[PDB]
Amino acid sequence: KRSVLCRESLRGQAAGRPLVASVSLNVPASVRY
Amino acid sequence: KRSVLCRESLRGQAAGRPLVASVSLNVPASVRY
Amino acid sequence: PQDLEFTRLPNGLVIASLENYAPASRIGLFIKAGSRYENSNNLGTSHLLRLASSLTTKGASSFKITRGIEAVGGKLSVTSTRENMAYTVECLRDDVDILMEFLLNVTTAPEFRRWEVAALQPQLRIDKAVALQNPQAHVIENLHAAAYRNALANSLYCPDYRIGKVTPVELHDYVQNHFTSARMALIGLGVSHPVLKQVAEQFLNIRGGLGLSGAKAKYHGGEIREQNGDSLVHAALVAESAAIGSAEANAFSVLQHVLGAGPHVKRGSNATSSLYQAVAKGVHQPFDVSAFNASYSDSGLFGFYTISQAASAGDVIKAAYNQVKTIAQGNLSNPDVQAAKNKLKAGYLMSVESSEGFLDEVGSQALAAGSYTPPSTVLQQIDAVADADVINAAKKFVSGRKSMAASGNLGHTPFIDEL
Amino acid sequence: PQDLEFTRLPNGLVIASLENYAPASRIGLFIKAGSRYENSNNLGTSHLLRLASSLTTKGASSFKITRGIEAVGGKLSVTSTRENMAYTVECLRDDVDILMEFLLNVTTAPEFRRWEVAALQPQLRIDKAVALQNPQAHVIENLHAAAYRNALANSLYCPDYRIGKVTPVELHDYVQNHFTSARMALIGLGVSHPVLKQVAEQFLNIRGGLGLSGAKAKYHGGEIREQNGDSLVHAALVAESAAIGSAEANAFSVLQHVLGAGPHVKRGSNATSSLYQAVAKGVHQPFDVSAFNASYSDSGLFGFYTISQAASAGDVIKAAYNQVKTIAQGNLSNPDVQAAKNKLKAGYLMSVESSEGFLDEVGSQALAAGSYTPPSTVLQQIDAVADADVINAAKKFVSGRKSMAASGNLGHTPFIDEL
Repeated sequence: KRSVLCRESLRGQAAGRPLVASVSLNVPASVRY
Repeated sequence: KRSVLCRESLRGQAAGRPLVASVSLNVPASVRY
Repeated sequence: PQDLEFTRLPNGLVIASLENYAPASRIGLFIKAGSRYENSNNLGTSHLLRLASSLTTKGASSFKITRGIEAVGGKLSVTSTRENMAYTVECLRDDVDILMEFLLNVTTAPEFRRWEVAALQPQLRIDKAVALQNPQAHVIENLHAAAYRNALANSLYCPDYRIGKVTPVELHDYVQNHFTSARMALIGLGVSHPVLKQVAEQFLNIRGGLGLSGAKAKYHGGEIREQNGDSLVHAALVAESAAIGSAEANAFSVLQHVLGAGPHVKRGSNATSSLYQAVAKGVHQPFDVSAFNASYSDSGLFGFYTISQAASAGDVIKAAYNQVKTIAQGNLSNPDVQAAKNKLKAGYLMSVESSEGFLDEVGSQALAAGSYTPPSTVLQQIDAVADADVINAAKKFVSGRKSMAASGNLGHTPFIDEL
Repeated sequence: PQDLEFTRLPNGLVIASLENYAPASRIGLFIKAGSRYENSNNLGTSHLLRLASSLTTKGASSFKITRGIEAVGGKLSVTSTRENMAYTVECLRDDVDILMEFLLNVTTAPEFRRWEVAALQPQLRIDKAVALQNPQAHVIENLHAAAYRNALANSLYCPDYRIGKVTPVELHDYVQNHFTSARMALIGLGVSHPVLKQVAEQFLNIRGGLGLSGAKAKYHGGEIREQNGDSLVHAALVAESAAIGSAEANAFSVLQHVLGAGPHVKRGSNATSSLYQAVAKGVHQPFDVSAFNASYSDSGLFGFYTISQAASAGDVIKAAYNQVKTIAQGNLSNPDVQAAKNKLKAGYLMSVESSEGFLDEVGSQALAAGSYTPPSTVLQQIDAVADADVINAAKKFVSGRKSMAASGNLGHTPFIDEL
């Protein structure tokens, strides 16, 4: 968990073709937009 | 868990004054309507 | 022999008493704190309070309190609803005094120790877990939270994310603001009123106005849907009933019964139940369904409950609706209202044919009205309902903002727009 | 040097190729199975499918697969969305062949063995837990299930109750129906098309029509609210966007950007973002907000996303609305549309400035259209948007069925009737 206290917040989702694209890879792993 | 396969089902809630009354007692314990 | 005896004090707490014949006396202090008294920041503190009734208090250590009641074979039940919180106390005629001094400690002298309250915490999960075993509980709960927005949509059971986070100051503050004189009603089933009062006067004089929790009512049509893997699906459909102890309300109650399907016969099917008939005809073999009817101080919820299978969910659900539409189209013959009535009357009487029943009924009334309405009078009121009145109330469900809650495989569960 | 080269076969699977200069080649078979292809009984299956990429298959054992790609330093990514499922495969120029034969087994020869699939199961929880750490995912998910009813309302992560219940015939069935020829599009970033085709022809010829899962779209306004203990609250407000690759859509996108607040500067605040300005003025010091814009084949979702603190939730939420209402009232000057546009255009180009980006863009297009639209053309389309057009679209959010999702302390989060 990372503290979200300041002005820094800049997370909201909206890309061109991909939207909420979840990766699962044999090595790495993640969640994007 | 108790199987609820037959005609027997007869549970639905509606009493006079009390409605969805939950008891916690030092000895016994339960959930009524 | 002697009938009850209410008495409102200067504080505004109510007290009753009935020296009965039989060996068993039962006190019960009903404090007005339901689950509707918590906010977003206070949710789940009644729940914990309910479960902390054996903790150390000012005059009696948790050990004494439990071993004490054991000593004597008593029971201490702490029941609560969305509007009230009955603190029951049973025991033998001769031991009420030992027991009462326990109820008093538990309720006016709670000492929520960081360490003690901390051990409990986990009990909440265990308690929640066992109560959520009956689909009824989570659906019924979900119902309240969708149909209300603010106060009565708070559930009885602590929210998963709050469990360990219910702090001592929280309990201490809830007691302080809600467990007060104006909201309380003593009630004895085998105690002397003269000696009850004395005690009530000596121990129940605490100040605290209403709504330091944030009292207020409001209804809001909404739908909470819980998908599962279970064959069966439960769903509730409910619109604002009439309020508590009001004519409209009463009406609803009577209508409720015209459709209301709580089997009066073991292994028996209802011939009386319209809903059941109607549903039944358009429905499959295995299913079950019942009229739901809730009434609280500042709003109600009336409508029905269903238990179908995956692909019947809709059929049942609509079927039920349609039938309740029928009554609201006006179609309802006199014969059925009178049966209903007599069904209800019978019911209420049986409800109060027990000590525990009576003691609840009495306290209950104490918190609403401020006195005890006798049964007879009660009975008259229900009878006054008009055969039309019923229809009229029913008109209101069909033409009242809908609010539904279902569980199970929801491929075949109508949404708001579906019905 | 050589530009891409699409080719639809008799099966209907597309394939492209670009012999680039640089050392790294990347294939990626995009099959048309998204989350939207599961039913009440099949939910959570793509998820597991996504996580089960390294299991034994007909020609290569889980061990060889993994150890094999490691051997050469390759990566195998298996990415999915609500609509599609890209199976990426990176490696060194020389090793494509060893790698390709891996991609082909994984995708056309999966062997879900009771024992293997079973040990995976628990991975689902671990994966769900790690992606549910970003409020964005649970809200954004909650959004899609509120706003839809049936198909796209299905979430990407397996439902808690389903986890261990994901059975091997499920996986086998899902592959069989959805991982087929008509729904596939090969894409190479450093491979020969001539040799690509041959392979495609030899290994990608399987039959399976669409919608054996239950394809179809539908939008339904609804609200999913998740109470928390966290200071901050996130909520999404969104109305049926325009569909994928259509003019209306495109318009939305441009509009999106006029309000759209994805910082282009580190530690920098937007001057351009209307939403941000308007919100900002009526809002407190700490807060953040941005324009949300989703587009799928048979429906879209446009609106905004907010992150406010407990008491500020509404103020921000309405603020943002009010501002987007302004554009819908007509109030929008030419100077801002052109900026927007250029913002968009610059973004789409940077989106495709990378191998990974390009490869996605291309496959993506192959599942929608059936061919590759070049950038330029793309750029032209976005420019064609009228300054009015934008307004008009906007007019549609304000006058289009609302659908919201929030998380955190919801004392101060407007409901549907609130705004």
